[PDB]
Amino acid sequence: NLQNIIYNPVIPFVGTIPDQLDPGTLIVIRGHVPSDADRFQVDLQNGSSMKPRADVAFHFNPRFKRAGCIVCNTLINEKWGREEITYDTPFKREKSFEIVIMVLKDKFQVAVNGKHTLLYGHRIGPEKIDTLGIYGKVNIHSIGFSFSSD
Amino acid sequence: NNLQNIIYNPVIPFVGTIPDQLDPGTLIVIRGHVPSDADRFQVDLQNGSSMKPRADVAFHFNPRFKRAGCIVCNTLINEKWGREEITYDTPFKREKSFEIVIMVLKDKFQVAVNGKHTLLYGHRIGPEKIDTLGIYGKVNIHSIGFSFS
Ligand SMILES: Cn1c(CO[C@@H]2C=CO[C@H](CO)[C@@H]2O)nc2ccc(C(=O)O)cc21
Ligand SMILES: Cn1c(CO[C@@H]2C=CO[C@H](CO)[C@@H]2O)nc2ccc(C(=O)O)cc21
Ligand SMILES: [Cl-]
Repeated sequence: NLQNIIYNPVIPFVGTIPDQLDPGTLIVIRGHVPSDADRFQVDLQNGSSMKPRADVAFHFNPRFKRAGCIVCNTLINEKWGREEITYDTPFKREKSFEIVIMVLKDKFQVAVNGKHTLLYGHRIGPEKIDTLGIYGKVNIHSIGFSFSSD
Repeated sequence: NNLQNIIYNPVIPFVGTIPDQLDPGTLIVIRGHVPSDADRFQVDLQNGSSMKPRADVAFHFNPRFKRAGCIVCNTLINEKWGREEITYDTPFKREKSFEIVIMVLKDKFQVAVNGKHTLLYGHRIGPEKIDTLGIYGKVNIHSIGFSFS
């Protein structure tokens, strides 16, 4: 059921999500972490405004310093909320990944390389998300959606 | 037969509390038969048993018998049905007995009937929200039991 919006996008990438992230929707991101990566992020946004900065419903932010982690958060009116940090991180410098974001009624559920990674409760209604951004030190092979509505 | 909370010949419609959480690896095992004039029946994995307003249905598993038959899978959220996922390759048949095995995985349900893979259904509601098993419609249920993880 997977409809790729794009292959091998230049980073930073910002794209319109062509249908609503209804419960059951999957977002599938395939890529590779360069050997000098500090961090990258996948942001599910309410628009693409840079000034002022678009709200980020879901900021999914792998960080590579020390033993590494994933920081998840929400940006509302240009302010970050309570960080949810996952120390059990599957990402590594110079390794390839497949991220699967499952949109559920009340949360995102993220798996990497087929292994459960984390959950993130909705702080912004996911119906307000219409943009996907990927930023930072990361190589993206593909971004695709499997929409509920299809 | 190591199954847990096994009950026999429940009255239909059935609405029962699921006696533990639907963690990855959990099985729900339902044995029954389709009466000869069945239009449809359903197995609903619900978030409670509210009738008004109607309880969310994480997984509606709805065999239908008209024409070549099918299984309709859907989710009810805030009394609105989502996009139907229809399986046209259906193992169910009027006057035939069945064993349904619903395996809960982290990202989907995997359903087998009489030991044959039938369908997959991706989660739309977190399965931790499911506490109720409803069985409704034109069906006889011989037994229900569980395998918890
Ligand atoms: C660093 N950075 C940010 C801000 O990220 C925040 C910094 C710290 O904590 C926040 C989460 O709590 C968030 O990661 N937003 C960004 C967007 C793009 C880029 C970039 O490299 O192109 C870099 C970016
Ligand atoms: C017919 N029906 C429903 C509604 O089913 C919906 C109707 C059409 O499409 C939906 C799936 O998209 C769903 O089967 N909920 C029910 C609950 C119980 C019964 C009953 O026969 O007891 C019958 C019921
Ligand atoms: Cl949920």
